[PDB]
Amino acid sequence: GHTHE
Amino acid sequence: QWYVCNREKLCESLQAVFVQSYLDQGTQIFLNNSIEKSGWLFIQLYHSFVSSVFSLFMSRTSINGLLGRGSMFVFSPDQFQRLLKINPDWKTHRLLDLGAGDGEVTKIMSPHFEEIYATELSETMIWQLQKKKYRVLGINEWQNTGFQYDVISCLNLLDRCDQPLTLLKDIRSVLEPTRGRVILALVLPFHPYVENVGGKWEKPSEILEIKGQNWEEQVNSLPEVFRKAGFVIEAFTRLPYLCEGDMYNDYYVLDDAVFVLKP
Ligand SMILES: Nc1ncnc2c1ncn2[C@@H]1O[C@H](CSCC[C@H](N)C(=O)O)[C@@H](O)[C@H]1O
Repeated sequence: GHTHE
Repeated sequence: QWYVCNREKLCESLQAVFVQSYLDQGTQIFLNNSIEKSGWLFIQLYHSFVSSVFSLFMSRTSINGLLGRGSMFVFSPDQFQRLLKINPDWKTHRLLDLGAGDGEVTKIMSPHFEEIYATELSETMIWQLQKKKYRVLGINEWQNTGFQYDVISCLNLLDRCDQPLTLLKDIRSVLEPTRGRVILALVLPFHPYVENVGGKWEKPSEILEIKGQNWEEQVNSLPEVFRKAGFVIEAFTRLPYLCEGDMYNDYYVLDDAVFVLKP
């Protein structure tokens, strides 16, 4: 997914 | 699409300090490389198996730092320079990227600095920062060092911190008062959480009072939070917070509000 989330 | 803002939903003050961005050849090459890296299904399957096994006892950021996956993009050299309102042949001494991650946005900011310092909480990404030859500080070391940094960047850390206002005051502490600036970035709508093992959230111990419903309302709410610490917005922009792709999507994007702050 997105590494921030 | 990603760079637009309705400046009429901004107060008259913030309408003047706005800085517009557009797609760059750097944004283009990042999106291209992320797409072609998102094409190799077999490698993503390897990554997926290792991820599933290791999530049982690691953080998702730590896993993506172990596998070299999920690099991100905030601005390009062009956008960063025109936001800081600096020249290409412009150089100062000290830089501090708090929560630097894998250092690729710290890499984009590096050429304009002689000393690049960093703080991180996932040792797997700390090794990647060190492999980029960065002086890794602690969570309690960047504040009490004896230096006064010229540029401090807390890009995308307030969402992922336990005491963000304390951090803002700490930044105010070790920033050069005369010509020192803070590059900050927030995912608006404000989604604040502290990570745990396996991709689990945890609420912060200090929650910021950014009350709004869209990007424009929350950026209108930010001035007060920045004012408590000691900072004022001198310029700010809207950018996409991009990340490499997996097996389901080829790229990922988030709505970022980047600010440059004055003491
Ligand atoms: N208390 C803390 N102090 C320093 N870094 C922290 C932290 N809490 C979380 N982090 C780190 O902050 C990172 C946020 S991802 C944002 C990084 C962004 N691409 C940049 O270069 O600026 C995560 O990798 C996480 O490990």
